[PDB]
Amino acid sequence: MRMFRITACVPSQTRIRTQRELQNTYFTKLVPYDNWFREQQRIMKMGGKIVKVELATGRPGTNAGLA
Amino acid sequence: SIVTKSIVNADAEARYLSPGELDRIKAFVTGGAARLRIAETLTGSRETIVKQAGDRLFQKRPDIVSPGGNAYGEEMTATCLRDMDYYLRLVTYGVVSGDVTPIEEIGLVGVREMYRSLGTPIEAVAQSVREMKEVASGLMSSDDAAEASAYFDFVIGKMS
Amino acid sequence: SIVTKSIVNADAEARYLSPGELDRIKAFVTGGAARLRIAETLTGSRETIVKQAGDRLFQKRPDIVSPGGNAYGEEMTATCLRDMDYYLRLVTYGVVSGDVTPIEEIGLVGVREMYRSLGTPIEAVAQSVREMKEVASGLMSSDDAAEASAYFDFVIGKMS
Amino acid sequence: SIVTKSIVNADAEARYLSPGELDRIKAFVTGGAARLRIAETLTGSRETIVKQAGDRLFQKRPDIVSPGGNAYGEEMTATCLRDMDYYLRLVTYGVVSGDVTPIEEIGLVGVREMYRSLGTPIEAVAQSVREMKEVASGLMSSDDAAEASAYFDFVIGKMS
Amino acid sequence: SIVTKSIVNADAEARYLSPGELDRIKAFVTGGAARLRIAETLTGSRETIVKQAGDRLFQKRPDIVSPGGNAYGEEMTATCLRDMDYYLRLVTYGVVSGDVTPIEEIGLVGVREMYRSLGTPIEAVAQSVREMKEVASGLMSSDDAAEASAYFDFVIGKMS
Amino acid sequence: MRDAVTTLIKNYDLTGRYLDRNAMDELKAYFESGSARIAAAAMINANSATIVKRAAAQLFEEIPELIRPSGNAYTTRRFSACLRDMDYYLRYASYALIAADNNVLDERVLQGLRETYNSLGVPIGPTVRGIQIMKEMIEAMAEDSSLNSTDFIASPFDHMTRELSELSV
Amino acid sequence: MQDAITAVINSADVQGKYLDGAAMDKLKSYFASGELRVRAASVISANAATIVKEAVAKSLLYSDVTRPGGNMYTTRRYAACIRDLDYYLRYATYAMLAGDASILDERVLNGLKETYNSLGVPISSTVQAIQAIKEVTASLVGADAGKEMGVYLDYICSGLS
Amino acid sequence: MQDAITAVINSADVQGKYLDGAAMDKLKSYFASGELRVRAASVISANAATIVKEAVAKSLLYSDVTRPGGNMYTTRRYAACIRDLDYYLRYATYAMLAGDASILDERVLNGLKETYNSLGVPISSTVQAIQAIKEVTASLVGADAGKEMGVYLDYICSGLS
Amino acid sequence: MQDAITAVINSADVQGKYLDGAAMDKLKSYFASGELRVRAASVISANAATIVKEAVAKSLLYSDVTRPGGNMYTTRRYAACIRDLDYYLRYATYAMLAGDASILDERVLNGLKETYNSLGVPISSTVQAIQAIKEVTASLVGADAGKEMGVYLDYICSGLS
Amino acid sequence: GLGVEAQECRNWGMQQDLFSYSAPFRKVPQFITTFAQYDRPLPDQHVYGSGNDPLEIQFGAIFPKETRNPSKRPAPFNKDTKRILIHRGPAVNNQVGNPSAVGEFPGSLGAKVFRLNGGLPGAKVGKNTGTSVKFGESSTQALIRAAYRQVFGRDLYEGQRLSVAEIQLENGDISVREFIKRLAKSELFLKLYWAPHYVCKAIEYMHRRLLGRPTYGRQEMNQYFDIASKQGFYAVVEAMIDSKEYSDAFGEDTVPYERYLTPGGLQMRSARVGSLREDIGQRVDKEVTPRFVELGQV
Ligand SMILES: *[C@H](C)[C@H]1/C(=C/c2[nH]c(/C=C3N=C(/C=C4\NC(=O)C(CC)=C4C)C(C)=C\3CCC(=O)O)c(CCC(=O)O)c2C)NC(=O)[C@@H]1C
Ligand SMILES: *[C@H](C)[C@H]1/C(=C/c2[nH]c(/C=C3N=C(/C=C4\NC(=O)C(CC)=C4C)C(C)=C\3CCC(=O)O)c(CCC(=O)O)c2C)NC(=O)[C@@H]1C
Ligand SMILES: *[C@H](C)[C@H]1/C(=C/c2[nH]c(/C=C3N=C(/C=C4\NC(=O)C(CC)=C4C)C(C)=C\3CCC(=O)O)c(CCC(=O)O)c2C)NC(=O)[C@@H]1C
Ligand SMILES: *[C@H](C)[C@H]1/C(=C/c2[nH]c(/C=C3N=C(/C=C4\NC(=O)C(CC)=C4C)C(C)=C\3CCC(=O)O)c(CCC(=O)O)c2C)NC(=O)[C@@H]1C
Ligand SMILES: *[C@H](C)[C@H]1/C(=C/c2[nH]c(/C=C3N=C(/C=C4\NC(=O)C(CC)=C4C)C(C)=C\3CCC(=O)O)c(CCC(=O)O)c2C)NC(=O)[C@@H]1C
Ligand SMILES: *[C@H](C)[C@H]1/C(=C/c2[nH]c(/C=C3N=C(/C=C4\NC(=O)C(CC)=C4C)C(C)=C\3CCC(=O)O)c(CCC(=O)O)c2C)NC(=O)[C@@H]1C
Ligand SMILES: *[C@H](C)[C@H]1/C(=C/c2[nH]c(/C=C3N=C(/C=C4\NC(=O)C(CC)=C4C)C(C)=C\3CCC(=O)O)c(CCC(=O)O)c2C)NC(=O)[C@@H]1C
Ligand SMILES: *[C@H](C)[C@H]1/C(=C/c2[nH]c(/C=C3N=C(/C=C4\NC(=O)C(CC)=C4C)C(C)=C\3CCC(=O)O)c(CCC(=O)O)c2C)NC(=O)[C@@H]1C
Repeated sequence: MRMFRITACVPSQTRIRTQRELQNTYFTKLVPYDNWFREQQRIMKMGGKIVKVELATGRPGTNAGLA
Repeated sequence: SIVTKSIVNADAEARYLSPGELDRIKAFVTGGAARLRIAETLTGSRETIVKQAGDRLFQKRPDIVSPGGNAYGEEMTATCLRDMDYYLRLVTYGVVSGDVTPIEEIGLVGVREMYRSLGTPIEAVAQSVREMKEVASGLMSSDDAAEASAYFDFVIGKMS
Repeated sequence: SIVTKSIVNADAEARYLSPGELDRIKAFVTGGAARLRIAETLTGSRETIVKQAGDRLFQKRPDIVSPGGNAYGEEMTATCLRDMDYYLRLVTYGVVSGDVTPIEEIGLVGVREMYRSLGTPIEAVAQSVREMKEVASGLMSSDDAAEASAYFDFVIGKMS
Repeated sequence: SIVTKSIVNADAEARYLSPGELDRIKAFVTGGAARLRIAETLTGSRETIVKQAGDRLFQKRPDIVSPGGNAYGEEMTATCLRDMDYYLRLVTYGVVSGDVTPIEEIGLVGVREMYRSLGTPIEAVAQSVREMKEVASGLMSSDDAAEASAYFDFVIGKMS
Repeated sequence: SIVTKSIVNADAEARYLSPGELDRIKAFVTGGAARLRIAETLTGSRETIVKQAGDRLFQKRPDIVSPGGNAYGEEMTATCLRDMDYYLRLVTYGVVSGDVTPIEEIGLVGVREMYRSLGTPIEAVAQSVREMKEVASGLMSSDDAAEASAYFDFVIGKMS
Repeated sequence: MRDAVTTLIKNYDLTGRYLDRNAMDELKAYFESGSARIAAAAMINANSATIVKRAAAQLFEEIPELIRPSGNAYTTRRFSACLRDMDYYLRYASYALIAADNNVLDERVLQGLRETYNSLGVPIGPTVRGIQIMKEMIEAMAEDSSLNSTDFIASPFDHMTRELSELSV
Repeated sequence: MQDAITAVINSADVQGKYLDGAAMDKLKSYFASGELRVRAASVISANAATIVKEAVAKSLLYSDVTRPGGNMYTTRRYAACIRDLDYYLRYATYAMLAGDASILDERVLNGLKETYNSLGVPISSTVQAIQAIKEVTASLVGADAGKEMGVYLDYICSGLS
Repeated sequence: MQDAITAVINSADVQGKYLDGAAMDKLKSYFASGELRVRAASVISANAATIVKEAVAKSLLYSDVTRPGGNMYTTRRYAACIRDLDYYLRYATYAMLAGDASILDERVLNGLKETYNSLGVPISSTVQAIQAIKEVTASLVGADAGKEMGVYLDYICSGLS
Repeated sequence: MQDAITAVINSADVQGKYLDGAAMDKLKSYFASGELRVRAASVISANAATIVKEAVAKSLLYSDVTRPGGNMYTTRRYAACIRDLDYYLRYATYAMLAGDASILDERVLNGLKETYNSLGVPISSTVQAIQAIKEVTASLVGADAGKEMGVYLDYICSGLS
Repeated sequence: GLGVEAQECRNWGMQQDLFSYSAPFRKVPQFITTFAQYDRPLPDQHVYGSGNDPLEIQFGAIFPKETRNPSKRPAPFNKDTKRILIHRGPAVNNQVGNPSAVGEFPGSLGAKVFRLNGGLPGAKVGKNTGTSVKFGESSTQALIRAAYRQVFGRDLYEGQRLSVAEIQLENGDISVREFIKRLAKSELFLKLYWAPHYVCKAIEYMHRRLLGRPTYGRQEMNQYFDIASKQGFYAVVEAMIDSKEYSDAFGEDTVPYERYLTPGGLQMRSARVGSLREDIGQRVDKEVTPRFVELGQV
């Protein structure tokens, strides 16, 4: 199915983590199409900045055959 | 701010604002004038409160201003009164916003390890905030002192 | 009620009630006489608001009472007016409690599933409650009908 | 008491009680329940108020309890806490009576001469009463704290 | 202990213990004689460290044992020395186990909440444990002091 | 089965305390209310049959589907069972009015009532409607009669209504 | 949870009718008590920690409970006992504000006996701790609101029974 | 219930074959330990109340449980706890004489955990009481018979837990 | 969980004492046995699967358990039983290294009997498999370390039976 | 029975279950348990019944069966009835009273926490070919095995592992959250834990595996049950992973771990003969050498 390749940077705002936090601070990952809205809203209410998003798999305007 | 908190809760439940929260916005908007009155009283009496509370802190803990302490010297006492002024400015921001969120976001997270790295006694800064509370309550209106004392002892509980 | 909503929010935050929340509860228990006056006004005019609003709904959407409609017939019209009276009673409960939680725990959770099981047009029930709001604002004063219209508009927003 | 002052003011000019004195006595009677609540919470928390205020006094003024001081030693420290308990009891008497004349008649006439004979710093006794004011004002509502702090500040003014 | 840590990690990864963990466990087993020597020294001289470190603590911080302090009085001083004896016993437990796990589980989790509820200054308790560290380090051999100092300044870091 | 004095004794016994001034004040309040409680219970004994008949009549005219087909007051067997249940509610309400405690209602009425009514299909809404109808008519009759204190009468019926009732909100 | 207003609304809704005059009377009685409840809640919320401090000093300190071999000995267990007394004080404040013990039934007494029996928490010692909370709160707030708080604190004790 | 003899008979019967030599060694061990079991059961039946007395004195007396608010406050509940310990000791002697823990799982344990949960009985404290029973019994009777009793007492504790 | 060192420390902590002579003697005994425990654990971690293979060959294979109608019939159920024996041997090695059965009671025996009775797993056959593990382990490791492993394997047998 | 005489309204269901012929197969004493639970408040029990509580073991959703050895204990739990849960770590880190401590790691008191703390292999092209002992891959493979264990509490088999999801997480194409999402959405989980079980039983067990936490009560169970009715098991998995409590307790790099327990499960773990502390429910007498022994000592 169609997948989104995203790149984001989230800050810590409530506490100072004492462990290594690069992997969850600045990261790139593949999120599915049907889960990208909720994943995006989770990041966007968390307070991060999504610096990049692209459609990694599939093509735009896919009426049928998106699965 | 309670406006920010209500918007955060509404977006967390993914809905518009409930009428009880709208009435909370009504009450906050109504009380904002009195809260702003507290704000200009505090920023009109900011110099006297900071100076006399710092003097009372110096008489309470003479080892702070003594040689060998953190606040020995004119530049060190300047940094100490700058910290007092910054904390009182945060209390003015808090009585403006009606919430402890600006204090917690600007000057109250990681202050323990910050003053640990600076070598400053966090008990001494908490005592300084307590004396600023006492001077502000003496110099300032009493129900308004009960309003500002929530932010004051929130700072006390967070630092100590 | 507003007390239960404040207690639920403070319990979710694991804290006592805010002074602003306590001031809202004080304002609520002082305005208790006014809101129970709205309650006795609505119980006095229970059978007239539903009457005029059902007349306005039936002249606005005649497909409701047309053949083949969901509320076609005498007994289905009576059931529609009974649901209207149910929502008026829930608005009375909401303006008594000061919160939309007694409204939403009885008549707004699962209402879409219930009315799609019954085939009933949800937007037409929303228009019916709109007409109830206009009739109540007709035979009520200004600010108190705005107060009841807050809960009515919550019903409109959560239903439509 | 307020009743005593009103009767005395009527009797000095040899008339019955004026409508102003009747209104004052009516206000005294209506505020009697709140004054009784303030006196009740003071006499319920009488031990912790004296304990915390004595601790704050001895932290802020170590000279009175250091050797060479007036209250150095466990017996003199217990006597100082006994004096603080005496003045808290007089504050409760003044709160019940609605004015300051029991505190004046019992423990505020000749207090300067008594403490001068005792060798006790009267400004440090005033600091002790001020710490009692702060601790007691932290234990009540805002209006109750202001009402009790009125009698406390009367004791402050008579000592300093 | 390091044995319990290795078994916990192997259990968490659902595997037998790694041979690296095997030489660390047998190294702890062979080197435990020095640990038992340190524990024997501290157990034999346990009242000496407590008494000298309590005296040095009370000289460095006179406010906690002056009137108004948390530890003022003979019974409160005995309770403070009992707390120091408790922490020295926990230091012996950590030396015996080779790990900070018994110290953290018995007397470091919730210590801030406990001492905040008791009113005791946690920085002064940290100063007390630091004085115990200096007295024990001067009382034993250099390598033994370096071995016990890891547990001691773990307690210092958890309190501060 | 526990009345007010017994539950006060149990509450103090749990803490291992003697009877303080608050306990003696509660016992004094119970003992001064007891004459009015006895008069109210004698009134309950007086008009019991007529009040259960007219309360059932008011219930079945408010909700007429019970005495119709598919209702649960249809036959005379169902009718007599409903009258027996309502008489049971009035009898235990009289017991709770004498005891000044709803523990008798909990122990002997409410702890299986939802289970029995769901087992036999008996409605739980018209049941508490009839209980509240009994409460209103008894309170009106006590207001009509020479009863000085009538505030305690609503407490067992409202306890039955709340415990047997379903959590709408 | 249910307060007095929600209990009246629930009763009238299960009745199926609108609010009659008895509902008006109960609502006005709750609004009469509401200012005293709010004042008591504000005083308790201000003095939340000191009530727990005085209750622990009055009932649990310098005993076999806090001595070695006791269940309040280890400091994580001590801080847990402090947090439990904060739970009881905060939920009793909630019950006093609501005028009802429904929140105590749903959130406090729900499995608390099985929880404490699994943990080994001393039942009669925590009952005496809640009793000390009741005495300190009655001394700190007054006779009337202290009695009102003590009703729900005794409800918590009888649930622990 | 099943003793060791009925246990090995049913174990042979479920697979349907006759007694082998390895099954005969089970009877040899049981008839070796039978007179030790007889004398141990005689000693415990002689001193049945004494074990429970010293166990309650060792573990349960002067604890929280006898204090007001505890599970053993009233004399009726104390007598019920003594009755439960008499049950545990008598059924442990039954299981020790049988040489198989079938009577415990059949008549003591299969239904006791949820009964104690419904009553609010502290399972950890009664497990400690059974441990005190085991210690006093092992002191009274000996090492081998003491650990033989302790196997079934730990069986009762494991069924309760 | 806890080892022998943590058990001694917990006993001294609950008892409110420092490390006396008997506690140091127990620690010295554990430090004496630690080398043998490490060597036996390394031998078991080497020959982990061989113990289970020889145990199922000695006790379980070519029987009605393996045949249809038996609980270890399918390949899924066979892999389940092999994994269960792997877990039992690994946790017995954990208990042998620690010197205590606390990890056995915390992570294995909690609800294990109820689980096997719900699934229909043969308790006697599983016990015989653990005995087969015990003799194969004692043959492959040594005498004293084999006895030390057999103590905890018999603890698993007592907890499961 | 019912029609012979008037039936007392306090032993109704107990009498109904006793008059059936299946009464000698319920070995649980129903009457005394219900009479005691009448006086006492609501027990430590799932809101939908005693049978809806799994055993708190490492693997296997072991539920009580209503027919086999009947032990049903119904209790009238209402909607907003939170079950009191016991935190594995520090007691002050319980989220009921300390909701900001959801992300605090339970050091030395709770379960071991597995994270992507080390860098994934091949994250950068700084190691331009070669580099044979690129060291962090065994830690990542143990993290894969720990995620496997958390989703399915036991180690899997050869053909059952989701090697494509393993490779995507090892390369960094997905995170730990999406890896746990795909492991729970795999048809192996559907075959093992969703299909053979009652629907709310599977919801409760899946909540305990995916959050390390039993459900608080009827609100969360109603939410997941409505999602299971409307959209299905994949969407209940999606909602459980995308819940705010999941994101608060676990990051994008943290494998879930067992955070809270039922009191019955904690009693099963730490109420046996071993692993029971000496001061749990026992009077611990301070043992001392006798005073005459002390006087006779030199
Ligand atoms: C201090 C020298 C200067 C500086 C600091 C500064 N840091 C941050 C926040 C972050 N820092 C990091 C870096 C790391 N995370 C890791 O895990 C590692 C390796 C172990 C490193 C090096 C990250 C990721 C952040 C983001 C927050 C987080 O902790 O995840 C900030 C920003 C804080 C904010 O968002 O307000 C700042 C400002 N800036 C200066 O001026 C100092 C000279
Ligand atoms: C001494 C360095 C400081 C100090 C001490 C002080 N402590 C208390 C009271 C208590 N402290 C504890 C703490 C512990 N219990 C444990 O089991 C452990 C770890 C093994 C610790 C650390 C407890 C339980 C108490 C209560 C006493 C009791 O048994 O009930 C006091 C008394 C406070 C009071 O008002 O009673 C004091 C004075 N005070 C200082 O100033 C030093 C910094
Ligand atoms: C008078 C000549 C006639 C009459 C009138 C009447 N009936 C009622 C009310 C009831 N009638 C019944 C009867 C039945 N129940 C059954 O199961 C059967 C079939 C065998 C019958 C016939 C019952 C139970 C009632 C009470 C319930 C109700 O209100 O319907 C009234 C009303 C009394 C009142 O309002 O108080 C009247 C006036 N009944 C006759 O049998 C005559 C034909
Ligand atoms: C009348 C208000 C409503 C009504 C009643 C109704 N009840 C039954 C049957 C039973 N009711 C009970 C209840 C009790 N048993 C007790 O011991 C007590 C307290 C002392 C109570 C409240 C029981 C056990 C039964 C079953 C057998 C019996 O009657 O004792 C029926 C009969 C249903 C049937 O088909 O058999 C009816 C009709 N029904 C209504 O609609 C009114 C709301
Ligand atoms: C203090 C008066 C006594 C006491 C207390 C004690 N409590 C615990 C730990 C827990 N307490 C609870 C209880 C609740 N959880 C809730 O959500 C609510 C309602 C809001 C309550 C009442 C729980 C669940 C725990 C477990 C830890 C956790 O929070 O998850 C302990 C610790 C037990 C331990 O072994 O660490 C103690 C000691 N003990 C006493 O002796 C005092 C008499
Ligand atoms: C004094 C009149 C006689 C007597 C007393 C004595 N009693 C004990 C010990 C206990 N007694 C009880 C009994 C009760 N607990 C309750 O809660 C109630 C009802 C309210 C009763 C009657 C209990 C439980 C104990 C054990 C102590 C505990 O709390 O755990 C002793 C001590 C026996 C011992 O060996 O410890 C004594 C001596 N003895 C006499 O000679 C007087 C006639
Ligand atoms: C023959 C193609 C190969 C072979 C066979 C071989 N098998 C065994 C032993 C066993 N095989 C099984 C397998 C199953 N049992 C089932 O129920 C099912 C699914 C229906 C399967 C696949 C089992 C359980 C055994 C154990 C013995 C028993 O059944 O009781 C052996 C013996 C191993 C030994 O050393 O004893 C052998 C030799 N070996 C080959 O080389 C051929 C490739
Ligand atoms: C092997 C000696 C005998 C046997 C085994 C057998 N086991 C299973 C399946 C399961 N075993 C468990 C047990 C545990 N859960 C735990 O948490 C622990 C300790 C960490 C243990 C030991 C469970 C839960 C299962 C269920 C499936 C799962 O693995 O999650 C089976 C399969 C039964 C089935 O229906 O699938 C079998 C056959 N049975 C024998 O006959 C051997 C003698």
